[PDB]
Amino acid sequence: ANRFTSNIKGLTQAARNANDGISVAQTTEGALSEINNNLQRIRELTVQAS
Amino acid sequence: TGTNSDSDLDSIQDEIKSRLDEIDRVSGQTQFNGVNVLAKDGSMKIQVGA
Repeated sequence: ANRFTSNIKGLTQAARNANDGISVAQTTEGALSEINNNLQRIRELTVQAS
Repeated sequence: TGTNSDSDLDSIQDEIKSRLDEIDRVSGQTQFNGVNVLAKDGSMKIQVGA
């Protein structure tokens, strides 16, 4: 029972820590959306100025 | 025509010279968007694709 309790607490803590990764990746994709849109805009007036 | 006198020829020459001067004027001075389309030789290309 002691081993199972320790294992369950560890699994719960790891499961809680896991969502940190998806939060970080969501922040990163939100940040790089700016790079995507700005690069597309640069391509836009690059086509314009060609 | 041979019936024209010398003075008539000189008078016609005035109109000829006026037309030549205005031709040179319209050729040199015309421009579009700051570009002398007719005054100087060149080759300008329009990009029509991404």
